[PDB]
Amino acid sequence: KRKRCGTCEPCRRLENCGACTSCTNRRTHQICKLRKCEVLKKKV
DNA sequence: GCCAACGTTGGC
DNA sequence: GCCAACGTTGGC
Ligand SMILES: [Zn+2]
Ligand SMILES: [Zn+2]
Repeated sequence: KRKRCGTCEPCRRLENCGACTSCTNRRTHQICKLRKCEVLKKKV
């Protein structure tokens, strides 16, 4: 697993949105879509 | 042991 | 080609 960059706009966000697939569907095991690190959205 | 969330992949 | 679902790690 890679680590989030910590400094992109999504990484800086503190709150989960509550409304995306991640936030409403905890079965996904994903971070809030608005918080997903821009670096991690690119495949290795 | 809990909890958050990354990597993979099957289903579309 | 995308992404929801699952298995898994890794910080604590
Ligand atoms: Zn969200
Ligand atoms: Zn980031």
